[PDB]
Amino acid sequence: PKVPDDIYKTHLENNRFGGSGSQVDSARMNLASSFVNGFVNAAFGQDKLLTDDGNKWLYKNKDHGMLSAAASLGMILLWDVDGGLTQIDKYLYSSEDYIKSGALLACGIVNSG
Amino acid sequence: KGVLMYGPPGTGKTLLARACAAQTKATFLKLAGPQLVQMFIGDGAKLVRDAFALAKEKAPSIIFIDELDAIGTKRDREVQRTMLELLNQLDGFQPNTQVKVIAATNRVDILDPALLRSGRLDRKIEFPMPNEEARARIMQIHSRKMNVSPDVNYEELARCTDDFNGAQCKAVCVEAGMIALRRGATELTHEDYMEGILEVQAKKKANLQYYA
Amino acid sequence: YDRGVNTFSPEGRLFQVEYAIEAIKLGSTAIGIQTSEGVCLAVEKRITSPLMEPSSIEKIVEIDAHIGCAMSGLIADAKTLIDKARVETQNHWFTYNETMTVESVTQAVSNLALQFGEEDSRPFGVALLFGGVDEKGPQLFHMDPSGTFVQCDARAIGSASEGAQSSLQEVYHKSMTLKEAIKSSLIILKQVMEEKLNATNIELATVQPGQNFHMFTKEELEEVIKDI
Amino acid sequence: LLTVLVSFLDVRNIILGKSHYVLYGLVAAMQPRMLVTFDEELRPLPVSVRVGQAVDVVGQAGKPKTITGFQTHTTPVLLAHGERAELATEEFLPVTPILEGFVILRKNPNYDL
Amino acid sequence: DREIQRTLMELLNQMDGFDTLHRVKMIMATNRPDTLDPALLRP
Amino acid sequence: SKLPLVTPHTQCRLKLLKLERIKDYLLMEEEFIRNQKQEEERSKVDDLRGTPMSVGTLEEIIDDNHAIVSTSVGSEHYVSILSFVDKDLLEPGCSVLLNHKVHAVIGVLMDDTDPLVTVMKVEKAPQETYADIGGLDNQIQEIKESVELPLTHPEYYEEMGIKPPKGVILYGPPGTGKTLLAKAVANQTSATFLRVVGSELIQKYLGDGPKLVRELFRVAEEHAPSIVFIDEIDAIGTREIQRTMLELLNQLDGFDSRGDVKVIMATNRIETLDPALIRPGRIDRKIEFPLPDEKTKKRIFQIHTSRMTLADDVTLDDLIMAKDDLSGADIKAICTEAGLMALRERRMKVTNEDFKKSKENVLYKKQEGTP
Amino acid sequence: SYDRAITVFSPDGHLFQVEYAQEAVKKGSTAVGVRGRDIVVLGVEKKSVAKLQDERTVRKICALDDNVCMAFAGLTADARIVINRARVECQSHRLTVEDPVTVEYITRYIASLKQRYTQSNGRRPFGISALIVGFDFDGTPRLYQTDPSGTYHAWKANAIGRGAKSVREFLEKNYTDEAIETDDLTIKLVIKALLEVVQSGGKNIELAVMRRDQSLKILNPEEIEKYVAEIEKEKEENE
Amino acid sequence: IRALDEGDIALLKTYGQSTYSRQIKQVEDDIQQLLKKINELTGIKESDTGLAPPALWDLAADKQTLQSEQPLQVARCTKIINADSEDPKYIINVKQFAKFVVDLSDQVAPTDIEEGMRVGVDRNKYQIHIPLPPKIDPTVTMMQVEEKPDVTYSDVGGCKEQIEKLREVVETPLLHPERFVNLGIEPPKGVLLFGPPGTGKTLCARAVANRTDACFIRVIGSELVQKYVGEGARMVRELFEMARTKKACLIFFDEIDAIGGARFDDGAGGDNEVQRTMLELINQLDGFDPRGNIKVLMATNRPDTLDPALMRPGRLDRKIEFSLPDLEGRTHIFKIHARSMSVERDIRFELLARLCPNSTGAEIRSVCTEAGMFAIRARRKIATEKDFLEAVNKVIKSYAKRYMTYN
Amino acid sequence: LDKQIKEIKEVIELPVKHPELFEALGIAQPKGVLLYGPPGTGKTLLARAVAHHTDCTFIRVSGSELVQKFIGEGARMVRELFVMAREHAPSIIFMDEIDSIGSSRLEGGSGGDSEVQRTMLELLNQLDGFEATKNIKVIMATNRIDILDSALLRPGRIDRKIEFPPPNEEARLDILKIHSRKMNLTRGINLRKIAELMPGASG
Ligand SMILES: Nc1ncnc2c1ncn2[C@@H]1O[C@H](COP(=O)(O)OP(=O)(O)OP(=O)(O)O)[C@@H](O)[C@H]1O
Ligand SMILES: Nc1ncnc2c1ncn2[C@@H]1O[C@H](COP(=O)(O)OP(=O)(O)O)[C@@H](O)[C@H]1O
Ligand SMILES: Nc1ncnc2c1ncn2[C@@H]1O[C@H](COP(=O)(O)OP(=O)(O)O)[C@@H](O)[C@H]1O
Ligand SMILES: Nc1ncnc2c1ncn2[C@@H]1O[C@H](COP(=O)(O)OP(=O)(O)O)[C@@H](O)[C@H]1O
Ligand SMILES: [Mg+2]
Ligand SMILES: [Mg+2]
Repeated sequence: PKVPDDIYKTHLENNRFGGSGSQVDSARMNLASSFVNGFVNAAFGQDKLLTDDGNKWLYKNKDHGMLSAAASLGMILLWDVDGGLTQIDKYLYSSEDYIKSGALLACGIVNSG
Repeated sequence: KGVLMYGPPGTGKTLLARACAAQTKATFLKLAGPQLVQMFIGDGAKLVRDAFALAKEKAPSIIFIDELDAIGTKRDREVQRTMLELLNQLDGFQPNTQVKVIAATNRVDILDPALLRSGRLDRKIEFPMPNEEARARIMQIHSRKMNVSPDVNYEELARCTDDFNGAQCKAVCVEAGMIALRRGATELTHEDYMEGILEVQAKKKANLQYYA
Repeated sequence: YDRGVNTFSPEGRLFQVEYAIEAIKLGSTAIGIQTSEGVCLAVEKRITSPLMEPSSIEKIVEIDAHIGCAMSGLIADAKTLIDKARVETQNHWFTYNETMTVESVTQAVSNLALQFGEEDSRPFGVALLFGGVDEKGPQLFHMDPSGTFVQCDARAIGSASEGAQSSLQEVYHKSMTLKEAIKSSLIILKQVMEEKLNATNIELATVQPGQNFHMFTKEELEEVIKDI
Repeated sequence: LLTVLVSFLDVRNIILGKSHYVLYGLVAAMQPRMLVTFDEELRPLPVSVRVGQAVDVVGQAGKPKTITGFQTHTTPVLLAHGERAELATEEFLPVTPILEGFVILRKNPNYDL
Repeated sequence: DREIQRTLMELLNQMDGFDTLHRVKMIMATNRPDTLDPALLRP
Repeated sequence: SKLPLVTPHTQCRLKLLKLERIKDYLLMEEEFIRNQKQEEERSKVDDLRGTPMSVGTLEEIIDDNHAIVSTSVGSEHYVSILSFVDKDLLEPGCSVLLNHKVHAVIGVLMDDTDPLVTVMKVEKAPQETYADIGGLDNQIQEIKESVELPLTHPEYYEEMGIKPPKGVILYGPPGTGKTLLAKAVANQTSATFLRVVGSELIQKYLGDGPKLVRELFRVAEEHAPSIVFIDEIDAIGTREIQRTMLELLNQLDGFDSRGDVKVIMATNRIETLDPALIRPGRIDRKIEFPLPDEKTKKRIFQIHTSRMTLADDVTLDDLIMAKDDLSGADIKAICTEAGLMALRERRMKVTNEDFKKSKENVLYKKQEGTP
Repeated sequence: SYDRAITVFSPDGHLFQVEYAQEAVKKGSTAVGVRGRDIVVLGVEKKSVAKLQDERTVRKICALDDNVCMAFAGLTADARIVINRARVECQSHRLTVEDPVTVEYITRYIASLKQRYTQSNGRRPFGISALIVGFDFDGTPRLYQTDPSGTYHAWKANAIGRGAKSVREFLEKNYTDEAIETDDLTIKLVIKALLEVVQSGGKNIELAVMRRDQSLKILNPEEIEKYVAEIEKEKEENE
Repeated sequence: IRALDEGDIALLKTYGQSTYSRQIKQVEDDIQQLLKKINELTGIKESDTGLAPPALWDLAADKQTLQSEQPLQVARCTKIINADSEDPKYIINVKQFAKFVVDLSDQVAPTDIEEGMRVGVDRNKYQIHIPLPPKIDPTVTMMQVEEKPDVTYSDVGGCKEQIEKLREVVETPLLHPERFVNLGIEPPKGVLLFGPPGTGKTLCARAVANRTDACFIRVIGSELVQKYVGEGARMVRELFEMARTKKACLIFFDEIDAIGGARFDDGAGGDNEVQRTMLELINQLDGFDPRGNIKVLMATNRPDTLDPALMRPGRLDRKIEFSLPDLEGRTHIFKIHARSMSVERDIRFELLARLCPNSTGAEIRSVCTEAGMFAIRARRKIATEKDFLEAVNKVIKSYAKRYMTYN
Repeated sequence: LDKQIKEIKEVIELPVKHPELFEALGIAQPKGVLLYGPPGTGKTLLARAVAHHTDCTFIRVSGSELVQKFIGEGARMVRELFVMAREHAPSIIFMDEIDSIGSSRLEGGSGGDSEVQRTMLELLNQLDGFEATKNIKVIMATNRIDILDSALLRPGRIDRKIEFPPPNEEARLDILKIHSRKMNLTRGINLRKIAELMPGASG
């Protein structure tokens, strides 16, 4: 599974936004990264970013990102209904509510098609 | 009023011209043959004439020409024009006054009939392949500042450096200094001199089965 | 300075027979090794098609029951040189009844090679390797179109002779058994020249002082193929 | 697609605003592009095929079968837009003479050695 | 190269303009007379 | 922009339907266009550049907004640069618009000089496609792997860490389709196509050869994704001409990084090529174009006779048969001359005998010599 | 130093004039010879009888021995010259040597003649190649080819001339490693090769057969057409 | 057969039509005419100008400067009269316009103005006020590399001695002048690179340019060879002046065989002009006046062809030989090329090296690439030893490529 | 030249005047015609007449004019000749005495040409590449066709050949009448006898 940062390949460009002015988990680019992880790693049933750091990455997003980022997992787990459906449970009972909304949509989006 | 100095490349031709500029205190005109070529048809004659006029105005003046064969080739058309202008601003219709020319080249066979006339370049100074003692003197001159070893057999170096030119001997000294650096030695020695000689020398081609 | 050997260049080199060395280069390679046990020659056929009879290409020949030959260059001129070497051996033996020294065979072939501008055609565009035995020692020799010849212990001629010669130089020493020298030659020819060994495009010929029979290697390469 | 595309008409409010999740509508269109060949048991059967663009050439109001500028690829192979594949050898017969998606093959009995 | 021939034409024309009365004379000096165009060499 | 390609060619109502579809769409264009602010920006800039504006050449840039400009009278002026001019679009030799009164730089003009290479930029590849060529499949895959795939999908090579191949030679008897294949690959990937015919780079002027090849590579790299074709490379391939060879070889292998421009070179006498120009480092792909075989010949006959009206009696196999005696260009010649022969006897529907005598006459005109 | 001659070498060592002789041979018509299990067969094509021409006079197949035969392809004047030399050599060898002629000896003689003709100034080389088939390989059939470079080789089956590139591959396509049983089968294969004629008609192919013990045998057009019919019947099996 | 009478073509193009002919050709003419109507209706396409992003530019400062400053003309200065040195007076040359006698402004100073010096001048008084840099020929100044290639010395394989000896001359004195000066030695100033094509000479030049840190100028044979006489010599003059402007500089000539050809005369004058250019160069490298801190690199495939004066030490002090790589060098370059790829870990490269004949490094990169295409055509994401052996076979047999002249 | 004029009328006029048939037939139009015959046999006259009637522009460049004294000029001049050909659009290109460059080339010695062949192969590429063959045709004339080579004659290249034999009795009559039409003849003139008394006239 590819990494959104690696798709951006910030490791090679001249990162002209860096040092002091990059040390924040700001909402917008985090939502972009979650969408990229969902799209690029869609249907492959696995991820390295939002599987090991599943809860942790969610904790650093905010507001509508939770409804988005969690649902992102559903695209990775496409048509393995018993795959995603065993993976969304940890978020089906999440303390967070917006990520619960994202997970409750990911459950359905896994069954799409 | 004309001195054509010549020899194989590697002798002291340009060095001797530079020394003459250094010591004679004259208003010295240094230049190379291609400088007078130029693009437009009538220009080359104009530079030649204007350089001679400037030499006239600076009266105690010396004109040095380097690489005659660039324009001095025997019979393009403009290079011919430039060298004709040089010929007649130097030999015909009241030359001399106090302008002296010095000429340097490696291909005297190329120039033949036009410039080499006794009237134009009165002296023809051959620069020979430097002699054994001459080669030793050249290496000593170039190695003065080298802080060489107190025992360096310059005679043996000259013996091994047959066919070597003065520039090649200077390269031998420089290469000996480089090899002394690669050893980290604070003063270069004789063995560095054979190593430099091996560096400067040719490749000896290869054994040719033709003759065996 | 292009018409023939009768013209001298400013450097003295005749600008006709350097092209004869280059004609040596265009030919397929040949390898020769001189050992105390025996003298061996290896040769590549450069076989155009299997429909060819591989033995029809006479790039490995038997000069006499005590001397074999390989060569590189032009095949017709090589065959003419081989024919002369054979008739020279025949005549000298029939007259004097003493064995022809291999060096003498090289001398005779070289003396023929000196017949393009030395009497009254063109240099023989082929270089030869001889491997023979005699009453005083087993020898290997090489000669070229120029008519010069030399005693070699391990020589390579023809196309890509440089790499094969370098490998042969690196593997050779004065105390090799003929088996180890042969095997080194085969593995070298396999790695650098074309491919794995096979009877269709490679040939071997060995000579021993006490063996005037079966001067070649034939229909027994099998034991090599599995154990190479 | 159509939901996402009509939504994007007010991108500041819909997508850049409150409703990023709307993008997930394209998962309703989620379909992979490939060829996978099976035998009649429906187990995978890797088969050499001829892949390339589609033109009619010598087909004028007739046969359009022309895989032009083709490569030889052993199945499975991905099929970008405009790509077509044809059985490289007639040793098989396809169940359906439209080689897109999952297809099944059978041994040709009419073909003889 | 072109202007050389154009001015040579002017040379021929102008010195063909010498009227018999004129007290003007011509001397040309050269070191390679062969290169000279035969145009001048004519009577 | 251009029209779509209608791909029935027989006169059928499918062709019609495609046509009136196109007419519908263009008529909507007409409708829409017939059924019919920034004055602040204009009033500042297009009034600062008070009409008229002269056209000159930029020589050097000295300060952030100060540059030297020459004009057609040849004079040189140190002038200022107004802020709206794109500095990155300015370089020595660039054509620049200037205020008439104060010669101030007021913008870059898109280049309209270097006429000859501007003409050889052609870009007029769309007359053919991989469709138009049949049977050259091995060659097609080879050139696709060498030049077409790195342009369309350099991702494979970058992911593999591979620097893509950087030179292709096509060779074979003439009329085998080398030029056609080059034009076809230029059509498949719409990268800019550059063609220059062999001897035409040989020039009387001493500099013009290497200079011409230098400017051609300069324009090629300027267009960035580009393919340059040198047909009959033999004319140069087999001191001055050798110096043009050295220039081309160094433009291929030498200093700097070339980037994306691909090189196709077609020869009829490949064995006469000098070793230097066939660089193993650069030219790793040599593609032979053999004389077409039975299958390829059949494909070429179908391709060329496809657009012609044919009778029933034509048995293509007797035309295909015998041996590999001829190439695709000869096949086109047979098709054309059979068309003329059918025309003389007043057939608009060519028959088998037409092709038979056509191939016979072509083989007569093919080669010559006393027995 | 380019070629310009016969006895000088290019700087890379190649003699260009022998290559030019090879090209002159390449201009000639097809000639495909084979040797079978016991018999040797030959078929020449492109007769092209020009109506007023009578084909027999040209003699595209010539026999110069008690038993050996084939012409030499290229320029037919050199072919007739070498024909006369082969007649003289075979008769002289049979008269002078204790035992009769063998195919290897005559092949070597022709190769040496070509070489000695090439190896001199002012002597134009014979630009003709040939395919020699003989009987006395100790009572076995065998085939040789002769190349204007003064060179000779021993083929199981070879082709020279206009179809040299093609028919050879055809041979490489189907020269059966099984020795051809019923050498009539090898003759049918030769007829199939002759179907690749310059005119490809097959109605004017001149064929010779010699069973390594027999004398020269000549195949008439009708009986050769019989083998052509058998080959066509074999070809029609693809249905 | 009689020629096509007008009735014959009429019936030919009438009887043979389908029942569609009229409609579809008429519709095609409507295609063309409607296209032309669309083109005339939309008008011509706006060619536009520069005009950087709108928020970036203008300000009233633009118009204020336009109406306040002066569009200075450019003039060659000459012959400072200096009649009394209280007001010196100067001569200026406005190209193809005129020649004037002028004075300085209230801003500039006499020390700021020299002879020549390419000064600027006002448009009506022609008073001199700006110090301008000299005219460097554009086709000479674009020759400066301005961008380092992505190659380091570690990418060069096998030639340890060659890279060491070349860095001794082109890199060490610039990096560590102290070693030479405190030992009191003058380092070499000219290095020639020679060897067979494709051995890595231009690669070594790229590595040097990447590690130079000083002003690096590439030079190609075609650049020097102009058409007009003396012009190439002129460009080399300007190039050496440019090199003198930089605090030290590196000059690289690629394939100096293009110009350095040995002088010959009997060929009806020969090329001559190329000889004149290389003669101006041979003077610039070492003639009158010291060259300066200019270290120079030449690489050529024909070392013997260059004129002996160019081979001469003092201008070409150190000559380096790039021979065909040895077995160890072949292994090293195979490693270097295989670094970038996605391959098997267990590729026994020294095997591939000993399969290689006397192959140049260009051949090594070629076979590595051919393995890359083998892997890609197989669609595998890992190149295997089988791919490398097919690549070796392909490259070697391709280079090897009737031939009955053999044995 | 009625037979010759009818053949050339077909080959040249029929494509330019009636392209549709070739579009209807699908075959590309023939590119050019070669003319051969003894000098003075109205070859240039006939080509000029065809240029006039088909309303296409006439451009003439002789093969002797092609040679030039410098390499790289014949190629340039031929390519730009076809540049004028394309920019004039419907036109015919004449190469009178193309055999001057379509001739035997020096096969080694104290010198060589190497540029006649180069101009030949440049023209050969230009007409082989059918460069914008829309209403553009080429025509060449050769004296004694035997000296010409088949390089330009190879099938996909120039397609048709025309022979211009010396005028016969009737042709001599026609030429006499045509040229003497302006002349002031006198009663008693019998041009038939003059035509008979001139066997093998060259026109
Ligand atoms: N006799 C000598 N004494 C001292 N140095 C010498 C002598 N001969 C040559 N050299 C050295 O040779 C180098 C080059 O000198 P110079 O330029 O005069 O050579 P040249 O023979 O005129 O060469 P070219 O004709 O190629 O310009 C100098 O560095 C100089 O020190
Ligand atoms: N395989 C082919 N398919 C279609 N047309 C071909 C083919 N080979 C040759 N041709 C015809 O030959 C011409 C191209 O000849 P080509 O070999 O490209 O010329 P060159 O030898 O100058 O490269 C075209 O007009 C084309 O119609
Ligand atoms: N010793 C080597 N180490 C690494 N790469 C090499 C070596 N030799 C050659 N190459 C590769 O082959 C190419 C050789 O080009 P090069 O020999 O520099 O051209 P030129 O012969 O014109 O100087 C380089 O691009 C380089 O990538
Ligand atoms: N059949 C003819 N009818 C009328 N005039 C002719 C005829 N043949 C030759 N001529 C005249 O002779 C001249 C021949 O010129 P040209 O056509 O250039 O000859 P060629 O083509 O052989 O060089 C023409 O000017 C023409 O007027
Ligand atoms: Mg000097
Ligand atoms: Mg005429």
